[PDB]
Amino acid sequence: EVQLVESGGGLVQPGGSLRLSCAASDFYFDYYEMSWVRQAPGQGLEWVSTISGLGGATYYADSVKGRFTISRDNSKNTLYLQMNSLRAEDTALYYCATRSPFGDYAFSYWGQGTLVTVS
Amino acid sequence: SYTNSFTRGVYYPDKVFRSSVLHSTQDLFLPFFSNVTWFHAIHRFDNPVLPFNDGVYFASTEKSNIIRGWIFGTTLDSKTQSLLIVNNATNVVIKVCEFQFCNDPFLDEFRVYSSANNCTFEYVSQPFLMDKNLREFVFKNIDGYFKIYSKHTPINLERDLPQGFSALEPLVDLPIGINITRFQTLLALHRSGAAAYYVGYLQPRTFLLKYNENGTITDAVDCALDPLSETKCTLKSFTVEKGIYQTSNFRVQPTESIVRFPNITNLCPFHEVFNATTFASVYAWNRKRISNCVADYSVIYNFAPFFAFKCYGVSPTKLNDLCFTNVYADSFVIRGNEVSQIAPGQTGNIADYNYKLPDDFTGCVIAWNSNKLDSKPSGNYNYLYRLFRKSKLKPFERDISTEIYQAGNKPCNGVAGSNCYSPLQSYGFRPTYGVGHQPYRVVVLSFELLHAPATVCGPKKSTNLVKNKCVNFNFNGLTGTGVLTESNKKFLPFQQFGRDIADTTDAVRDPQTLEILDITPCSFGGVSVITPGTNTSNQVAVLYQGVNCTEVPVAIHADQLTPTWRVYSTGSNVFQTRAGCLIGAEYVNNSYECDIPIGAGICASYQTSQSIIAYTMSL
Repeated sequence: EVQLVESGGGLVQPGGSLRLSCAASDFYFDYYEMSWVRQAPGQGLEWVSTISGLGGATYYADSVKGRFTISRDNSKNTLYLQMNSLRAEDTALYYCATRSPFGDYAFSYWGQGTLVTVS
Repeated sequence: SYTNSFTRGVYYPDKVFRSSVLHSTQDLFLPFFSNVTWFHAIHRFDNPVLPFNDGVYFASTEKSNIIRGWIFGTTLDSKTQSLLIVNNATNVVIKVCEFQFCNDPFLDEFRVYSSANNCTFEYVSQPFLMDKNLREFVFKNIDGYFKIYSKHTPINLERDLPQGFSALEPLVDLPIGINITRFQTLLALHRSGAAAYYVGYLQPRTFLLKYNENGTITDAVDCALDPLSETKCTLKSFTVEKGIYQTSNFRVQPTESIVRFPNITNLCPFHEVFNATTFASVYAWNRKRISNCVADYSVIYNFAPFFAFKCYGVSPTKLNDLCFTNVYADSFVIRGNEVSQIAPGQTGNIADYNYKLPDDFTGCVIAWNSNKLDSKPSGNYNYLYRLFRKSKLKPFERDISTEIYQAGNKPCNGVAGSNCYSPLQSYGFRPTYGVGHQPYRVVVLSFELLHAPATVCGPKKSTNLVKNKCVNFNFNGLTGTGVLTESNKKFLPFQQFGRDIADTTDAVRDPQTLEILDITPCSFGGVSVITPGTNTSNQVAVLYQGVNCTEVPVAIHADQLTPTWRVYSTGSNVFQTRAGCLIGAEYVNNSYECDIPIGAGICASYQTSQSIIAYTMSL
């Protein structure tokens, strides 16, 4: 019923790591999964990783296997993302989306997203 | 010799009784107006053994029982079984045994084979397979049953192939299935005569068979002929009206079906949460998350079926095909009164202060009575349930807070006295109880299907990856039809911006090996068919929306098609329009009233002999 504001990723340099935060105002569903969606200029948008809402098992993509990490905090209902080894393919706009595990693949909450440029 | 098959070879696909219906099947058939081999005979032979590809349409117009059966086999040299059929005077044998068929395939009294050592199943069928008259037979092996058809029809005077439909009545299904790649016609001779037979090859093509009230076939369409045939196989009718219609991808007619569903073979331990020693209580349900498994639900219902097997969201059966990403198994035990309150939308005692299902839930809940094992002389006191609370629990929540519920003005400090009680209650399972008090163990299975590589899939078999060919793909539930090409895309896109209402899949990922495969349409381009009505004539026109009269041969892949379509998809009196390229008409330079709208104001009809014409809108 509300939106998910994002912050964090601004301008970075090749080699490093920056925290990405995703807050929530009136979101209380403890089973809706939350995921990250990257969109690079040119081609379409891709999927980074997701957290299972029913449990605590995280699922990453193929390129972000051993370099990304996600965390969910139900105390203040926030999502943290830490991305390491940002060489050349981490120049995109990231969105913090949330959808229901039981339903269609389309998300249910579109965030504003933040642009991260590795240069 | 080459001839033309005038719409003959349409048999009954299945054995299910159908009447006054129009069934669209996708089995092996003989295409209409195809090239059949008219092999003659002189008296030792005239042609070698013919290759058996998918099926054989055998036709014969001779008499006196010259063609006295058939012979099958792969190499015919001590390798596999050979299907031999020979029609005797009254009887016929279908002995499928190891035969050394030499270069002398003569009958007249057995000289076709040399010897026989290992003889498989043999048939002693009494009704002979012999009976001018056209003897139509359709031989096709479907890996387990060698379907043989027949249709004895008196031929006309001084003709070879009649001009008329005649469906072949089915016969018994012979148990066969050994590899067969060649076919030869067996002949006989009185004294060591002449004969001639037509042979055709079957291909996988759709067919719209019409069954009347009596249970017979009168007309059919190959769905691979001129665009009128495609229009016939997309409206499910035989009387196309006077108007421009659309069609589907019936041109390339895919022949293979790729599945490639699973990746592992280890069975899932579903027999670990349904037969546990002591199930969890209501206030603390032991949720078990399972991934990297095989979704074999056959062991669930074949486990002494329980009560109230209500599967929401998905169908109760046909669950061994749809694959998910994770399975969450919750298990607990409640009373018999509220075994139905655990459901999406229900409200009660265990649906407010206990485990509650969400509004949208694609899992299945199943409960079973336990009045024989979860029963004590004085009742089981281990199981507990929450009944005195104040905060409505959200879906998929667990509250193990055993603190004393505060209900009075003064702090109770754990005394649980006046106006203050405990949230837990020990409801005993006494044996002498009604149906509303029996202990029922309930297990809920939540199926999570996220945008992640699916792990626990069904027991479906694994096919072979055949690319660069129009096939029907069912990789991981995405049932579609197209050409699989090796693309150069980094990661599989996730189209969720405009919700993709009127959209289709563009690329997929093989579950076995990580390879992004692009899906292209086998034949498309907005192919519209202009029909003036089957009652008027049988001349149609084609329109390709998105070409310039030169990219049309490469858009529909006009390389392996019927010779009756290359006359409507080539440079034969084309006309370029603002919507596409109309092929099959002659643009006049006069003014008339508007007619069937082809596109962008262009109106067309059928008149003068009379032919399909086209003219711009006369304002």
